[PDB]
Amino acid sequence: HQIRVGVLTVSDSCFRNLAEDRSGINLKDLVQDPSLLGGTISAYKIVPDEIEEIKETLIDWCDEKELNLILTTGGTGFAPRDVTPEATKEVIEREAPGMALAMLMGSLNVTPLGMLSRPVCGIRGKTLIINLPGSKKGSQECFQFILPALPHAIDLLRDAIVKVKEVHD
Amino acid sequence: HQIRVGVLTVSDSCFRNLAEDRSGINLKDLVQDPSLLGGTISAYKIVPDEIEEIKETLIDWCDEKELNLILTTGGTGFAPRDVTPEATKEVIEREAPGMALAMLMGSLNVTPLGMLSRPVCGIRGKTLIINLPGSKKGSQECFQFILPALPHAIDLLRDAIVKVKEVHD
Amino acid sequence: HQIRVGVLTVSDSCFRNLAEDRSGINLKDLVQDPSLLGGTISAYKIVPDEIEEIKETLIDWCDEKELNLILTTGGTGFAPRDVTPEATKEVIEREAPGMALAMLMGSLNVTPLGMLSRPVCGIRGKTLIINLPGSKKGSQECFQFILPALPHAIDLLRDAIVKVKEVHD
Repeated sequence: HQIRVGVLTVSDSCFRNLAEDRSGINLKDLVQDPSLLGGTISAYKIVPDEIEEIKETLIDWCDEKELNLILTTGGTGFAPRDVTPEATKEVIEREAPGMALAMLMGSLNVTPLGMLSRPVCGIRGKTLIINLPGSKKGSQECFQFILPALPHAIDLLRDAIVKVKEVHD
Repeated sequence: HQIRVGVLTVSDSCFRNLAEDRSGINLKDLVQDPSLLGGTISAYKIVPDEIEEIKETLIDWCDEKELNLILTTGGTGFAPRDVTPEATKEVIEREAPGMALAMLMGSLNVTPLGMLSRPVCGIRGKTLIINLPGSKKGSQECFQFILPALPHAIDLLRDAIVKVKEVHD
Repeated sequence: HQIRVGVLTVSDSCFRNLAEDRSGINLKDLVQDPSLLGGTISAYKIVPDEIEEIKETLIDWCDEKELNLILTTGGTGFAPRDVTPEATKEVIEREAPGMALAMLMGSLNVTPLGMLSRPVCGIRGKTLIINLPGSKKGSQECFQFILPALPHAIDLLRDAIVKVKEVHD
């Protein structure tokens, strides 16, 4: 009963080494902390703002690595290339509106610019996928908004099956 | 101008008689109460957690029975088989985000585990479909969150048409 | 860096001249006010509650007129013909859940009948589309709920591309 987590950084800037990935490095620090989630980093990667490459990575981590949780950081704003939510929508099987709601209310409680965030939260197989903002402060804060329900959420999904495996079987 | 309501219990446990359907029996008691909705139970059924059987029942109650309201209870959590929201999404014509929002905020106001609920609310023909949690306390509480707008909501849908009937006509 | 706005009134009543379009005329007054958004009205039109005519108008204003913002007023309730949200869903490329959430919470803060509103907010090319209620008071109030994030939202979309133009190019 260990928690295998994947952190996926979506950003043309970090991908082209124009900037340091402080958000993703910090999330990896937050996910492994015993006082928080106490999980283990089982995957990490920086991809550009391309829906097809985000979708492929997500499917791989869910169907092949069978991670329990994937936190994506970046690509959830209004800027033209921000398509993380759209890629997430094409890969999830079941939507988790309550988690997206939790993070959005928390944000709008902080600033009206909170309505410029477009996160999607969903489930695929035994994996929960959470769209976090690209900034270090925001992804850390949003992660805290949902952290209380993550342990129970993950445990509920532990015995789910990877569809492509059932359909073939 | 009577309110014909259907209560649909989705749960492998109750379907296999492993447990008593306290939530669905209680909702039928809440829906018929004159101080609450004062409706009439026009349909009731216990089905398993199978998206196809939920979808078929829903379509039948809307297109053939033309119920004014359908309250489903169960199958809206994170457990692998909980697919009530997904079945509901495949049958509704128009979504009612405000009602799902109302119930979710009410839940998160009670507990952070409220973000583990994934209800969908929508409209098909003259029928409003509400996804309620499987527990007796939760489905009763969520029902109360929306009850104030149900009378007006139902009246607005009374003169809607059953599409399969217009398309054939 | 000017803000070219379109106001689209959806309503069989106004279309058949059965009623004055106070909501749309007033929104045009709110959008052009220097103390508010200070934009310019670049398009305006009254259409009936027909999903196909709403979709066509929306696509035209986004792909051909390349407006920065479109505020639709009307057709977001439970009445059988209210299909503005459905037409909006068929034309947006990216959804903006936070804005719809902002307006809904603001409404439910005013009245429980706020859960009878079904607005959708989304992005297509460099255009943001906001579904506002048909009443003058509501569309004015909802507009105020989101106004704080509109300037930043619009600026972020200024350099987006009109897909049909890239795909052909």
